[PDB]
Amino acid sequence: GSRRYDSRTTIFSPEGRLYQVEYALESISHAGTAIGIMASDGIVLAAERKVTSTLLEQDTSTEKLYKLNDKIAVAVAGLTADAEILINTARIHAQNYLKTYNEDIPVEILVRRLSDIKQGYTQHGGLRPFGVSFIYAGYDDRYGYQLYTSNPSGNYTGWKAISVGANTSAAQTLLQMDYKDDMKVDDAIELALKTLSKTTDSSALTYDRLEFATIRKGANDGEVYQKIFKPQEIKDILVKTGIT
Amino acid sequence: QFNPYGDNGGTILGIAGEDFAVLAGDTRNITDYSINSRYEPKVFDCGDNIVMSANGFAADGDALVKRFKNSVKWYHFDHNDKKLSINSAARNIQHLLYGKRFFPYYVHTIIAGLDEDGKGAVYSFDPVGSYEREQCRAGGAAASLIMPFLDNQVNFKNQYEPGTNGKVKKPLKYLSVEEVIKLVRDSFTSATERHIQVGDGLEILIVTKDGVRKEFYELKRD
Amino acid sequence: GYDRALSIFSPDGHIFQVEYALEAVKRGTCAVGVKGKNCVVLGCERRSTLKLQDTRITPSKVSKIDSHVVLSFSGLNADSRILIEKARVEAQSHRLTLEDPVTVEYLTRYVAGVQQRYTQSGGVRPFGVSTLIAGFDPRDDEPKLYQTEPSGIYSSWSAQTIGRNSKTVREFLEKNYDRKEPPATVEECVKLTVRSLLEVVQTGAKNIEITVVKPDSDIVALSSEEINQYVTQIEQEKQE
Amino acid sequence: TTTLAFRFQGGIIVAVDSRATAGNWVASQTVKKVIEINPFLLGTMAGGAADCQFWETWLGSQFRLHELREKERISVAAASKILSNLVYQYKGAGLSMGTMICGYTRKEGPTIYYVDSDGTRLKGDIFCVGSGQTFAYGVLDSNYKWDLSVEDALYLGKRSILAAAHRDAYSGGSVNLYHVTEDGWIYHGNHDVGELFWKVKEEEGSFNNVIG
Amino acid sequence: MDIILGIRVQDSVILASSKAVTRGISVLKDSDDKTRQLSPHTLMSFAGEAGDTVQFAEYIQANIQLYSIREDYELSPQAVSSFVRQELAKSIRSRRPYQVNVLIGGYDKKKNKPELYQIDYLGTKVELPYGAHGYSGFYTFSLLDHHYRPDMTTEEGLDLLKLCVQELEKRMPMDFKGVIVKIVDKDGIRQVDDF
Amino acid sequence: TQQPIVTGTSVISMKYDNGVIIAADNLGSYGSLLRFNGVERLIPVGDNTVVGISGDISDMQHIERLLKDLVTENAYDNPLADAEEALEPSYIFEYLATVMYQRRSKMNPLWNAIIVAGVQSNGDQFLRYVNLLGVTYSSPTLATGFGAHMANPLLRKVVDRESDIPKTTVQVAEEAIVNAMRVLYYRDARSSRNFSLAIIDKNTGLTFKKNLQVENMKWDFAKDIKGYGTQKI
Amino acid sequence: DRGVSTFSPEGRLFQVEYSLEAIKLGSTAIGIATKEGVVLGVEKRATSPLLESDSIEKIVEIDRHIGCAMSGLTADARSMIEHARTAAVTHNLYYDEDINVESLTQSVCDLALRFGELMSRPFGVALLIAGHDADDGYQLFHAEPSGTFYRYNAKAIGSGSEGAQAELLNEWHSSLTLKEAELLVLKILKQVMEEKLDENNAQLSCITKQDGFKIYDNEKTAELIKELKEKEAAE
Amino acid sequence: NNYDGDTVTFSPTGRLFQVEYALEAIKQGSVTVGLRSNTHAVLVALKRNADELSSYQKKIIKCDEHMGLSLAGLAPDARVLSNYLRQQCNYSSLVFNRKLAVERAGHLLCDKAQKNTQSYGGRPYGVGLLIIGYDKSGAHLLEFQPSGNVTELYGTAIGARSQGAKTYLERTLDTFIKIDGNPDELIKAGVEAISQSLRDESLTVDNLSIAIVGKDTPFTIYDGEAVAKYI
Ligand SMILES: *[C@@](C)(CO)[C@](*)(O)[C@H](CC(C)C)NC(=O)[C@H](Cc1ccccc1)NC(=O)[C@H](CC(C)C)NC(=O)[C@H](CCc1ccccc1)NC(=O)CN1CCOCC1
Repeated sequence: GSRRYDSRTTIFSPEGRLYQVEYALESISHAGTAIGIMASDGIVLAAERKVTSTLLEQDTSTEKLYKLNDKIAVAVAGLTADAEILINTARIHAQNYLKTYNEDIPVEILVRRLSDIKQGYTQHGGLRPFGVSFIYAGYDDRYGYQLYTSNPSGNYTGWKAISVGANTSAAQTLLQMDYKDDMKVDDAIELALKTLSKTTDSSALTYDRLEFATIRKGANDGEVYQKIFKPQEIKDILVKTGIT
Repeated sequence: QFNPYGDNGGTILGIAGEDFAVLAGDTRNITDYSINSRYEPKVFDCGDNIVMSANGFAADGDALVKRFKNSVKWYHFDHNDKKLSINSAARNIQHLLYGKRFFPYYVHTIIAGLDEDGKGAVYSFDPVGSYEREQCRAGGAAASLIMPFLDNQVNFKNQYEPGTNGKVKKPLKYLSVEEVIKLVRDSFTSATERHIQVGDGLEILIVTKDGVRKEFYELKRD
Repeated sequence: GYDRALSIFSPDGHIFQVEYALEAVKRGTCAVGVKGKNCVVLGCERRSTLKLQDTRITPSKVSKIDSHVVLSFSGLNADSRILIEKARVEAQSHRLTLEDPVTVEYLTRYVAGVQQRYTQSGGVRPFGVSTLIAGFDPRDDEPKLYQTEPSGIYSSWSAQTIGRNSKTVREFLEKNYDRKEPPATVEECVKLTVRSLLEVVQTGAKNIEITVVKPDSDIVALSSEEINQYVTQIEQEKQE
Repeated sequence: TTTLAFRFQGGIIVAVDSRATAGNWVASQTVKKVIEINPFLLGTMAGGAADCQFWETWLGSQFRLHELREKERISVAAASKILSNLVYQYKGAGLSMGTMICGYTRKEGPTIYYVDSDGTRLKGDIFCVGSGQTFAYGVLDSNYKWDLSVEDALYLGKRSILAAAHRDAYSGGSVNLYHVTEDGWIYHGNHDVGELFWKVKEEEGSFNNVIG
Repeated sequence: MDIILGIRVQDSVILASSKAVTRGISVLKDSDDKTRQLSPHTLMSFAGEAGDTVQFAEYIQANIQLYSIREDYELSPQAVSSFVRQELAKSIRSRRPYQVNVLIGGYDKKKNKPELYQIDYLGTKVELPYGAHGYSGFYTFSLLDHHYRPDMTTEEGLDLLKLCVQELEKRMPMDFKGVIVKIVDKDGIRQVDDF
Repeated sequence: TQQPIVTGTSVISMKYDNGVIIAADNLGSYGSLLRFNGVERLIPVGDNTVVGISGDISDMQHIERLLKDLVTENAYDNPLADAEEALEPSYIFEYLATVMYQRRSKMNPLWNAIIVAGVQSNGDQFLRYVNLLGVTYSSPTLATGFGAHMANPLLRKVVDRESDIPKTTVQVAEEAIVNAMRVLYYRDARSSRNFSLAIIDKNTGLTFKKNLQVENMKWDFAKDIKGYGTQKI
Repeated sequence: DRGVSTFSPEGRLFQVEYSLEAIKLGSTAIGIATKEGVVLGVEKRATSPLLESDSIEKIVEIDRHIGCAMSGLTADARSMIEHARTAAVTHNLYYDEDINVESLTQSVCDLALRFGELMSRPFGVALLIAGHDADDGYQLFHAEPSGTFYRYNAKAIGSGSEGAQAELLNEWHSSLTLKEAELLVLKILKQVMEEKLDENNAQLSCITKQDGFKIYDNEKTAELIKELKEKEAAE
Repeated sequence: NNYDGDTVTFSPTGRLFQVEYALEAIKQGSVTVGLRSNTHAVLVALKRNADELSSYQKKIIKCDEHMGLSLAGLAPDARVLSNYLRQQCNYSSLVFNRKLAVERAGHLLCDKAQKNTQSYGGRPYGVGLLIIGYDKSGAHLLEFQPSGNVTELYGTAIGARSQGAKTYLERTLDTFIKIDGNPDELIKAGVEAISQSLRDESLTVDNLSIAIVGKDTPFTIYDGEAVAKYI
């Protein structure tokens, strides 16, 4: 029958590894680098677009950074189509929680449920896993500003600063060098860009090959604002830090 | 609107002795004021020295007897031809009846036989499965006529020893098969006189260690 | 639905998928359980290749199933969440129907049953996880420590360890633990647990987690400084 | 029916009548309305005869399965809650059951639970259930003290059923007595009202409404 | 089931609930506690159809306790009330709805404020300074309109509550066998034994 | 839940020494309207059984199809389909009796009263009744509807008990049936003059008589009847 | 790969045959039947000395009149026992009587072959089912994952089975007392066990008409071990 | 070779190997014999044991008062098929008040075994059956094979060394067919037939298993001291 053609996506190797999860991670390692840095008064999300063409519409484009709700956003590394499936689920899960408890969903709860979905694809169903790694950047009134990451295995962990996708090894060393705990947002903006500028496979880092976003308490009195940077706003912040 | 139940009349009677047990029932079948049959048996040998009758709505009665007879058959297959004891049969019947708790079998069921000590046994059931072992039970249309007579003559109720100032009760004792059949025949002739749905014929099934015997007697046909 | 029988027998009578799940446990960070006279202590390793971590929000290795029972593990982290969730639900379900919290034996038996079901169900692979379940039964002062594994077998232990280099720390416990006289106090029990982990860990900084469970739902997690004091004390006695 | 059970110094007393009716037709005078679930648990039956008899028999099978699985006798609380959760699933379907789960365990001590077919579950010291519950309450309450002796408690339970058996048209036949201690339940006989009424009238001097 | 009351004051929430359980012409019990603790700083009283009440209350209790274990965190009274309302709002369009009315009294530790929510069996939620279910309201609301002040103490609230129970005992047809009173504040939940 | 629309009235039958006789009129009524006149309500199954049906005609036609299909199904992989393993009356009845009770138990009955008449392989006479409720019974004489009230009394004067069966010839038995059909025409408002009759004998086999009529009627005395009491003209 | 319910060229089911190999790796279990009762004994086999041996539950009660011992992948036996207990209690509910030992065994064995592409694989555990009923008296059954069961006068399963079975062939007779049977299980267990036999690493049990199914204490078994050593030295 | 992985695959020469491998399981099974006259039908079966301490595996199963079979191969598969026959015999009784014909019993088994040989996932039955019965057309004997093929015979035998008993019956055909109104002599002929398949072992009291059905004889099985007459 059909047994002949089954890849058996949810099995162990003799060494106790999940073949498909490992190979999905190998896929993600070729994707455009995405960095998250958490400061005391906000969070930065920076991501490098995959080899841009000059005739690509840049201003009305979204590849790396996505908004889950008013208080939480994600940076993507891997297959975009796979990520969008998971993003719509996460958006719905956030609205279910709000409808139930009349309170915005805590960041970890959203992350756990999204990570639990990925886990399911590795243990049962016989389907391939999602070839996606997320960086979650968000705020709630329990833990404040938070950075998380999840990968195809469905395992998630918390971070002060983290990178996913390409050149994470080199990127994580640079972040570990210059990062400190009493850091501000504006400093973290500079660190994010400087790190990409050195780890990039491109000749020079320009405005048209980047996506940028901040989550500050920079609004008026005790409330959080999400800023997804416009092209011209990235051009200005790139000049202001002296990269171009 | 369609009504799934009907009344087929008739009446049944079970008495237990020391080493025997009888299960009697008239042979008349009716609907409203018409006679359907003057001889339609409703007391059945079900095997393993168990006799059974399910009086009331005959369609439900037949269905139940049919299912219990089948239950006995499968009991032999599943448990190495083991004899189904009267107490086990009763509990099984409860589950048959209660299985249709929310669309009941409209019948009064009575079974008879010998217990595991060889002594005579009679069990009786309501329509939804509640049961009880007794020395004595009448069921069906003329149950209300026959039952108090049985209390008096089988269990010696309200009878005291003469001259003892109503202080000493008449002592309980088992009845002979001869004496029991006398009481059955008198019970049914009396019920025939005063109940319209009872008559035509009487069929008694007697159960001893030797097997299952039958006796038949004519009843008034009006 | 996906039906494939993934866990099956081999010519030599082995179920490889179950045995390969044990290898995933062997890869996982070490975990240890030691029970004293009036307490149980759960110790856990944390690998130090991860700096720039946020320890406030990072999932803790020891999980509360109820107010009186805890569960630690070794193996795949994502898998462990599913078992913990099922256990926490069953814990509340038991209180609801029986009007009494679960015994540690019962909770273990349930978790072990779930693990077993995944070894002979179609379309699923076994859990790459072994657990140490510890606590105290309701209105009881006798300490309880149980272990489970992917195959589904479970058993009680005076002291036990699982994960990477667990055979080294089991060797340590086998000569250092006396059945006739277990650790009389909390301090003695925690020290023996930290000692056993120091055979394997590396540094006693932010690598060791300790959680103490006492009778009547009395559970607390130790901080860095409190654990570091045990590390400092043991090393000074060692130089002799 | 009339059934009662009350808690006191020396454990639990449980008393029931034995009548069964179908309208005004007295169908039986010899019904066993107490189920012996196990050596430490009793259950009383009032309402629909089949409903009570079937489900309390089913109940004893569930409790047997508990002690096989858990290697320990089931608690009175857990026992009563299995029954109450069962009937709650059938709520609205028309079950008619008024039951009392009575027993002793180490952790609980002597315990009585009232459980009925509309899902009510209540722990308590005194309960009377059935069509003649009010008649039993009248006698029981007015004579109840915690410090009753085993002998006096047994009699009060017996006398309360007799009172209801007399006045309530849908109660009678005979009285079945039980005493529950730390060591388990003890049966204290079947008492026919036919002889018991006159014996009580003469010796006690009560029932002056009746022609002697 | 009949009488359940609730009063929010300056620093606490006070719930009072009748002790009688009646069925037919018999008071089966006169010491019944018509409440369940959902969390350390949240208490829910209930009244309605026999069976439905306890079954519903415990089902909510189990769910909130499950949440507490999972997140190692206590839900706010506002969050708990919204969860309860949704469960009742589902229920009303079911095959057999829960016929239960509830009061949720809790102390929000983040805001340092007491909160009282009244929810009926339809899933109708309102936050109130004082609340009641059933026929009780027809006496107690007008009484509290007159005597209630927002800045009252817990002791002043208990006297205000005694004034309600007295009125009910005078004018209600049924004997409800007194009330069990419980207080919810910054230090948790405790029962007044002598009322 | 049904209500019967097009309906058929009485079916009557009895036993005699060597076999059984059954009869039923050829009318399909639509309430008070005597709508259809060519309706055959006796349906033979093989050469040894006749099924007579009263009640709803749409449900009768459904039952016809079931019996027709039963004969087909029995012939499948059956070399002795016209011999030892042929359909018996008792088999045909029990099948119908099963269906009738299953349909009543689903609250969707076949609104009929049925009488299965025939002869078994060992020569024994077979006659048994079944209706919408699944109720079954057997008797030397059987009848449905008005037949139960008017025919049975007349037929029981010939065969009152079991011992009267050997003493009753086919000539005497048919005479009683034909007489009963006349009485039903006098007194049943939903009956017709035309009817069918079937005899199943253990020796001569199945004889099916169509297009019979009620005859030798007494109507002459009507001319003498005037008014309703005190009229003289 | 290949189908789960496939036949070999010799006419055997691959998966069933492979499961039998798993059972050979399991710890030893022995059963002996007498006119005075049936005895069941097992090797506990703790993997490490720190493991509390009393928590090793390889002898199990099904009903008051039926007991059970296991060998192989013991985790697989949980759902088999659960089924056996339900079957036993359910039959008591439907028929107000104890269920026959043979009928119980047959109900368990019906689960065995309910696998394929139902559960994903056969059971990797063999069971010894011992009990008593009024009809056929004291009985001992061996239930395999093939769906087959044989009644036995005596039977050993597990790693030391073939060696122990040969010993049971010589030692068993129809007039064995219960005490004689107890010692005989201990004797044969001590012969095939790796580590030295004592009350902590071996467990005894029996079923009698009078007292029903009982697992022996470690104190009671210890005395039977001491009684066994003395009797062998006495000649 | 490459065409025996499952039952859904044909070989290049048009063979179903999984069905053939199931047939092989029957050859390994213990011998059983079937024969009949015009009045009675008899089953004789050699039971097999694990060792001297074990019981002897029961080979004969009752299906109805007038029908039953003997097995050879996988015993659990015989339990499944016999159970199906019991239900079909029972359906015929409840619905049609009719004893199920032995020929229809064969047709039903054939069609049940066939479905297992044409679908992916399932497997063929691994057992052969000898069905005897007495119905409205007299005594009958059937042979069932898990390929689906059912055959009506005067006499036959299946299992290991069944060729010896099958040859004997082929010689004795004219003799035993006319054993009418004599049960014991028809059994004697069946016992002498199965004896032609014995090697090193002989028929003992707890080894032999006999069953009979006929005109005025319900289906009954004889074991233990009840077969000592025929040794
Ligand atoms: C006191 C004595 C009365 O309230 C107790 O409460 C007892 C409890 C004991 C028996 C455990 N209750 C009864 O006796 C109970 C009262 C009752 C009756 C019906 C419904 C609810 C409560 N009686 C019964 O259950 C009788 C017992 C029989 C007669 C031994 N059973 C019936 O009346 C049955 C079943 C009724 C039924 C319930 C639910 C669904 C369908 C049916 N019905 C009949 O027997 C019908 N009838 C009897 C008279 O003869 C014609 C047929």
